[PDB]
Amino acid sequence: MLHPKTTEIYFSLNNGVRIPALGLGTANPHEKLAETKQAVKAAIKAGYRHIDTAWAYETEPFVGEAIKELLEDGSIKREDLFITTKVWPVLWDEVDRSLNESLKALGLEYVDLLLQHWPLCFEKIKDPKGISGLVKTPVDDSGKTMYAADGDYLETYKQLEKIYLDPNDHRVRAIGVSNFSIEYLERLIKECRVKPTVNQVETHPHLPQMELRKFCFMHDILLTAYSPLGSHGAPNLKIPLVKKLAEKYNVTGNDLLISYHIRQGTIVIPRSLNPVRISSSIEFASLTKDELQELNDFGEKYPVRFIDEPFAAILPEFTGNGPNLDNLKY
Amino acid sequence: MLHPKTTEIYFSLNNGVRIPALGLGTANPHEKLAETKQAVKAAIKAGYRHIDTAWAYETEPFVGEAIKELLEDGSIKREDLFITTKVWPVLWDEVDRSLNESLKALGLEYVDLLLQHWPLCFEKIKDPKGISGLVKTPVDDSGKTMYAADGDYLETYKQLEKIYLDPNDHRVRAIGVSNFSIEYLERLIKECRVKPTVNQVETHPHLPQMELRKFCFMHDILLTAYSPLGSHGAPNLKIPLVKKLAEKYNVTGNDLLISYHIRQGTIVIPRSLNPVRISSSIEFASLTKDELQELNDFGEKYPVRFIDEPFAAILPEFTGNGPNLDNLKY
Repeated sequence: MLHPKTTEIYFSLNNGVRIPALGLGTANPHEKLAETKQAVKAAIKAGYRHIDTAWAYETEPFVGEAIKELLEDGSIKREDLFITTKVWPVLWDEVDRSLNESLKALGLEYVDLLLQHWPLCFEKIKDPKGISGLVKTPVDDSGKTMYAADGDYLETYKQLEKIYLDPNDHRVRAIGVSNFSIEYLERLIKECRVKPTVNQVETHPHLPQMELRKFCFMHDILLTAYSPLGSHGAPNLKIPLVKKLAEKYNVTGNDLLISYHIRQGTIVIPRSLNPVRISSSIEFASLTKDELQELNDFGEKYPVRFIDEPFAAILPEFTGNGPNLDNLKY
Repeated sequence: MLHPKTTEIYFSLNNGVRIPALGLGTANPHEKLAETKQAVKAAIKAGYRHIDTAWAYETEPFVGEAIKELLEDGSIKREDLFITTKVWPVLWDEVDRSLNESLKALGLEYVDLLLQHWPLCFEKIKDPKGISGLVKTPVDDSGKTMYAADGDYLETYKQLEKIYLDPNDHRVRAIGVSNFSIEYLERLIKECRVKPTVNQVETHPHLPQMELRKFCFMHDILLTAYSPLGSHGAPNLKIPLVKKLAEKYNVTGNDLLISYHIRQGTIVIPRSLNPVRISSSIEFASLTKDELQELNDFGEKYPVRFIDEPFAAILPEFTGNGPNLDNLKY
């Protein structure tokens, strides 16, 4: 009965646009793609006004289907919602195409936020059995990732810029990036005019990303936290400090890991397909400065990056070797 | 450094419309009417997206002038703002006129919320020197308030409904009431079709209004707290428990008195003309269930209603005799 609910908190982007601090993640497994629809419906019914998706997820049509029904029955209006999608590295140089395909899949006229998914460029390998006739993450027979020979990752954002700045184009309300390092953002700020509204990265008490947080705050860029539970197994719920503070604030570990970000001014997009936990996990734990420092200390002592797939290896921040299991044995 | 700011919290009215939990009050003293303009401008630039005013205040023109300048220089868009105004008992049976007069004074095409200011009806006494050619709060030669003899207070709300329900009238987005008791709300619910989105009343640690809170929650009516500091001399700032919790949560007394309401899901509209205080007092104290009960218990043991003018005496809830100063001895 106490407020705010995390669904009731809105942050301001650097272009003056408000974004709900809590959003639903939709990077669901291939066997569960169609379950996205009921999750989005459940989320919005419980008060979510933010849905995060992507061209690469193959969940856009199910996001679109859920929205269509809530529009039709008068549960929601388009302008009430904040919809994010992303351009995958395979279309690094075909942003316009990526956006139109995303909008068609979503059955929408515009998205609120469009991101560069990775600072990466992939080769375009034909495959009828892929996404839009292309291999999502191409490898050779070795099998190592096939990066585009002529690829410049900033070309994606430059094309994002051009759509955002075109006074005759109303397909986006904001642009941003995902998985960018300080170093890459510096190049972007140096070479580009539009300041990304967000940098969507993995962050949570096992990966506080302190230096990135400080940098982004200094440059008017909001972080969006993905995999806040630690992806598969939700290992972050097992952190003793997380359990302790959840008990103290009379909330679930889920609420605590959400609140960890919102408290620090960070947008958070937990992924779930469970309608019950989606509807229930909306409580706020307003953690003290000392509690945040305790949580952040833990992360620096036991760093774990759960999302670190082979394709990300060329990035100085990513190893490509997945998580370090040695730091989970605390 | 920490979030949410109180400017970042949005509640949902029963018609789906979102209202910012924090609003600027504009019932400013007659000597200081013009100072409202800089206060509104300061508020909006600081992050406020909710301005509360009334036909009766004579501050509408200054609210409108502040808004116009912010619209014109691109600081804000109309749809970003939530604007509330109110119908005074002198126009209890002329809601259309009141609304049009407010809209003219504000320089706006619509208000987000239109309230019945009091469950009262005043006689119309001509005075070219008064507001809209009328005495605001008429007293007879004997000095007593001149109520409309044929007056039914609920007629005001019924006129509000008509404007609200009219598919071809876009002057309002929501309606509600102010200074209503449980009993008056019960008659409203029995006789009318539209559930008031809010009931705006004086409430704070000295006047917790526990029973009204429970009723309104059950019937999906949001409370809006006015005079949260306790009017003249801001006496609530001096409550030992308020200073105590303020220090605990690293916030000012002002912030704590705002947070008291927002934590309980109550909209709050502190009135201020101090631009530096308006800008800085946006911090949130996420009070526990125990600390709120401490504050609410204080109000039950030390009840003080600060807003209680002679004109409200005929209402069972009001005495007309102002604050009980004997409950200020602490």
